[PDB]
Amino acid sequence: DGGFLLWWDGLRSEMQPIHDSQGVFAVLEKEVRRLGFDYYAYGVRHTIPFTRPKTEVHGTYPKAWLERYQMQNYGAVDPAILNGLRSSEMVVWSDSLFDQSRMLWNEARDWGLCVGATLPIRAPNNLLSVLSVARDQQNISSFEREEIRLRLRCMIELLTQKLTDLEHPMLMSNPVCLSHREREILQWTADGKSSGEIAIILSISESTVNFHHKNIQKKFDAPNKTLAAAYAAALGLI
Amino acid sequence: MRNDGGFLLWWDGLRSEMQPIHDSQGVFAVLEKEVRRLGFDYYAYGVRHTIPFTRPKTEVHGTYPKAWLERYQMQNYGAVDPAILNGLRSSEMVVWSDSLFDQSRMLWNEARDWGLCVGATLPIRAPNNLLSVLSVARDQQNISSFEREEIRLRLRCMIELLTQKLTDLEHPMLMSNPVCLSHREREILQWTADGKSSGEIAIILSISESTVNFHHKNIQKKFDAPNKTLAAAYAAALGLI
Amino acid sequence: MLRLSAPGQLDDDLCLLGDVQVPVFLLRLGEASWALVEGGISRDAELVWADLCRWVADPSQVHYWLITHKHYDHCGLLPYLCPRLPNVQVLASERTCQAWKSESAVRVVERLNRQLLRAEQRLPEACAWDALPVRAVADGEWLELGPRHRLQVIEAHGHSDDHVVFYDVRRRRLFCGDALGEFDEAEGVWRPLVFDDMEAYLESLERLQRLPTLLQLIPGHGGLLRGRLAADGAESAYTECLRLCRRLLWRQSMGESLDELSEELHRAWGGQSVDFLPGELHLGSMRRMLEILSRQAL
Amino acid sequence: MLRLSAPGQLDDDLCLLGDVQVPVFLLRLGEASWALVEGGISRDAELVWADLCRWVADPSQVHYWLITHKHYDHCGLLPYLCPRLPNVQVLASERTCQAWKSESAVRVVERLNRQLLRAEQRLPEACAWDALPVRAVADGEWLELGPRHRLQVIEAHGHSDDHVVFYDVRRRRLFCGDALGEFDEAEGVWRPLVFDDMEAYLESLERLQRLPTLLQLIPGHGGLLRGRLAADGAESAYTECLRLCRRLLWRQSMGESLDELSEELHRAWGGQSVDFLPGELHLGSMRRMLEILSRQAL
Ligand SMILES: O=C(CCCOc1cccc(Br)c1)N[C@H]1CCSC1=O
Ligand SMILES: O=C(CCCOc1cccc(Br)c1)N[C@H]1CCSC1=O
Repeated sequence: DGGFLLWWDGLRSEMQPIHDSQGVFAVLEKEVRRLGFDYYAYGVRHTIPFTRPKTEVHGTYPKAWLERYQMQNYGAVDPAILNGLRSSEMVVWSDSLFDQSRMLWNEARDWGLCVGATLPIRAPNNLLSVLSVARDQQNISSFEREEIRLRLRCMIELLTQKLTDLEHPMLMSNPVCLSHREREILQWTADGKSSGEIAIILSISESTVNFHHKNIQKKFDAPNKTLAAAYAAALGLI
Repeated sequence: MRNDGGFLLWWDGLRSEMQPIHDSQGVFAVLEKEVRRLGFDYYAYGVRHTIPFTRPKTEVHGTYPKAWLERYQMQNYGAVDPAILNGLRSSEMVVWSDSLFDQSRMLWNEARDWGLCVGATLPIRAPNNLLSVLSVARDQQNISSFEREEIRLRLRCMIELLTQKLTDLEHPMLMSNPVCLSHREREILQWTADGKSSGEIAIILSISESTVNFHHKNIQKKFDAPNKTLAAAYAAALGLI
Repeated sequence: MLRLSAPGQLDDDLCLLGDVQVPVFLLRLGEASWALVEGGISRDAELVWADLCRWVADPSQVHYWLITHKHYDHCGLLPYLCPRLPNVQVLASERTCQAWKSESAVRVVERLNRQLLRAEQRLPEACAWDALPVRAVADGEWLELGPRHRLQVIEAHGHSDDHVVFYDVRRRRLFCGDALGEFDEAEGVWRPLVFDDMEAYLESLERLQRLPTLLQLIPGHGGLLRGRLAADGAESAYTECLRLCRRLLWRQSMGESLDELSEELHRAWGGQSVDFLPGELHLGSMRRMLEILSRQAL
Repeated sequence: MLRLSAPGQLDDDLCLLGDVQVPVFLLRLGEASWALVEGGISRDAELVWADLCRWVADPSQVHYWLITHKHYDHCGLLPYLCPRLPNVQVLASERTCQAWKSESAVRVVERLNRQLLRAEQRLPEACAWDALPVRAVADGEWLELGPRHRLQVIEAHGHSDDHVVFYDVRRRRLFCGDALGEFDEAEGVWRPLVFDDMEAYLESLERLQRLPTLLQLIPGHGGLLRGRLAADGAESAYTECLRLCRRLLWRQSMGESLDELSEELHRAWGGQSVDFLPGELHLGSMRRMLEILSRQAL
């Protein structure tokens, strides 16, 4: 019937021949400006460093706003990104949403970020990603909210897949590969059994398993088993 | 914006239809009605956990033959089911074919024997890291290229709302082992998850050794742990840190 | 070609019996199970039978008859061909069968259909409408007609008080009847027909949008459709009904009489359907239509 | 009332002038300065002055002029009124100013304006087309016409590469020119106008229907539009462009050449542009439109 479905097929077929990230973000900017929004951003929240989870982001906002993030790092306290952790629902911005951290919202509204929304999604590799879209005027009605939801959902799905395929620095975290014995021994450590129990069930001497443990610690760059097990569980390798 | 009608108006209709429902059987009933309206006979919704790392627990509901369900409970194909495991690698809907099941053909043959020859299995990672898949299946009428993308979008919207509604209704599938951490339990377990020793944690946090070891005993007790590694692993997998 | 219009075969399992302006379709459910669809008119009985026996070994294999509508252009073929068929479950809506039981509706339908007869032919012998083998189908009922046909009844009210549409889920096909309109053979865009209500018509078209995209869309007049214009039919019908609302309200703001516009509608649109509507009663039908448009949806 | 036609005190601050079919819109924005829009055709000048002095006491106060695109039916008054208006300032897209500086696309404008002249008429003196004052205005550039008005230029292509539409936020009126289409006095629904590109045309109508619910809407032909017509005028123009696309694609499917459809559109819709466009040229214009639509629409 044309409209949405033909649009999705056309966008997919048009994004297929694009072999560069800048082309992907160019078509994204063109579509988001067709959707009525001046600014966009694609923001990936990692989950490896638990104390300081690094949030990295691309987009077309004022560059000094980006710089403001690299000084104060509002991604670690921004509620728009943090909504994706608790729920996968789209959230449209308001003064109510940012009551916990009003400094970010006030500084945003200072620089022409007064209307917008942010759709999160859990990527298949456990890395949270969000697509935000913003404009000055024309507060998002409840009528347009579902259309923006569907179109941002399609766009963020495609971008997530493509930027994973293009080996973008945002999506790709520290690459770690394990053969099946290392995955098995690390899984048995994740379902934590003592070393003697592991040796008994696997029927292998303690020296070989300790050699495997040292290999895993070196590969993850760990000082203890807990870092390796937690990082592997978070990254989904186990 | 009344130009496409179509998917937007359908999504509004299904959301309004599912909003006043307050029972899981009603949710599965409306999902069943749409999937038979879509063309496919059977469906399924399968939530794969990641808590027990050695043997991941998968819980599945739907309308398939009950003996096929009992086959799943017999020999646990959910760990071996490639259609479920594709959700880990990529978020693609994948139509079933003999190429996909090359690593595990016994499941494919036993499914094809009982009227599961055409179908699809769309995955999605739930917001608390639980994997979920919404599958549809039928006997004949192989999925043409014209129909595939509409199936992809419709199944994606339905699994999104299905997971949201079942989490709202507290189904056993989506509700993981309930662990409620305070702010300081989250902080101490996070700092443990970064491989920092107890003395170093005490030094940076400015709290005595006995208090942090008491908290370590506690967080071992709630996770039912014999080791810190299990607690940290479970916490990382569930999103608790 | 998008419009598969002429009689005979239309698909692997679907024929068109009789004239395309009042078509009578025929689903081949199985090797010995058939199903006629949409009905016809009284004059075409000896025509449609002459088609049906060509496509069927003997009439006993026909099992179902899916009627969408109450008006004479669909119910008309029932009493003249149904006795011939020894067993057919005429599936019509709950309110359809009430009309056929009613003594008022049968007289109206039979009179309106007897006007269309040519001077020569008399009609075949027929039973009363009350004695038909009817079945009631509700909103959203699942019709397991055969192994290879699963139809869903959807109450597409508004064009009439009992309208339903049968949607084949597997083949993505919709025997929509007059729920959409009279497909303009000349121009290409739809043509609204709201004869009993206007609010319900738009809601029915919203549900027809809620159906997935349609490979085929079969109206009650015009044969079959395919391609894009069969996929946005509910969008196009919603569009055209809104356009007619705009046209009527604008012309009434300009102050011309309500009947003045309806005569223009008859002049523009009745040439297509002159051969299965009387020329005079199209004017009255469009008069009642435009009165409903003036009444509702300001 | 929904289409205020005749010249007069058309709104609280706005006054139509000249012929209603191709007017120039005067805006009251100060007790010193004034402003015109939609610069019409050459022959209206002696008419427009006879109206303009009835509103403006002394035309030195007339500071600004707004122009929508380079076509003759929106810029005829420019060379014939700008020199006698000493403080005049014409606003239009960069492409529009470049078009007027170009030697080509001005002789054709002169021919099109001259074709619509009376027998004994003699147009007044005129400066060179490049000599008149112009300040190019781009997409989204906020315009400060006066303390009481703050217009917003909007890049709205599709009717031409040089097109704009001036939009006011406070009173929520809009000057479209031919961004939408020639409004229909009889039928009420818009007549689309595509002469350079559909893809820019429908994009423009998307970006114009995303605006607030417009209280007023002022095309370049046929006065002001008010109420429900102005509220969803951006929707109906998009709908009508798609409708004509459906009609053209259907006639291509049937096999009719473009000559028949362009002829049909000309004989249907020649009831307005006879005053300010020759009939022989309107056929060619509709032919170009239908060629663009056929080439671009799927
Ligand atoms: O956090 C987000 C989405 C990711 C932001 O992406 C950005 C932000 C600044 C520079 C650049 Br480049 C990208 N958004 C909104 C919340 C309130 S303010 C804002 O930017
Ligand atoms: O992928 C899935 C979804 C998980 C299992 O779904 C099922 C299977 C049986 C009963 C129920 Br209830 C759900 N099913 C497919 C894998 C190959 S065949 C089959 O049943």
